[PDB]
Amino acid sequence: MEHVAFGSEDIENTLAKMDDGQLDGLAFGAIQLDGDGNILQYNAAQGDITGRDPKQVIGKNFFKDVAPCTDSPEFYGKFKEGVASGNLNTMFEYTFDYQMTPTKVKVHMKKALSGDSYWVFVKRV
Ligand SMILES: *C(=O)/C=C/c1ccc(O)cc1
Repeated sequence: MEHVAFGSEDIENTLAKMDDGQLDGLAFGAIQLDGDGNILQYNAAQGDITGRDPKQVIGKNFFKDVAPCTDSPEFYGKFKEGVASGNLNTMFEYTFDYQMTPTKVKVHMKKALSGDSYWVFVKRV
């Protein structure tokens, strides 16, 4: 697989070189969002955690359509503030519970190297 550790300091540089196939080799879930919250990339490990089919969620809005349980000041609110400010680096635990067994995860959101792109990284806890 692709050897990159969750929470690594330079993760956005390392992931800038990966196509969708290489992203599927990561040990943790990875979602790339645009500044409106639309899903641009969604890897295999994320689909294993959540049950979603990675090919079908691309193009959907994460906060409106896919993950309403994240539409809250504690998750979406942090994303919105990061987009508005142009910088974002925050890690926190959360529970995903929409149409699935409630699953506790650690989330790391970080601005990507590309201009209007943001990463959401997820692992089980
Ligand atoms: C709450 O509704 C969270 C649901 C969710 C989180 C992450 C995903 O990749 C998919 C659904």
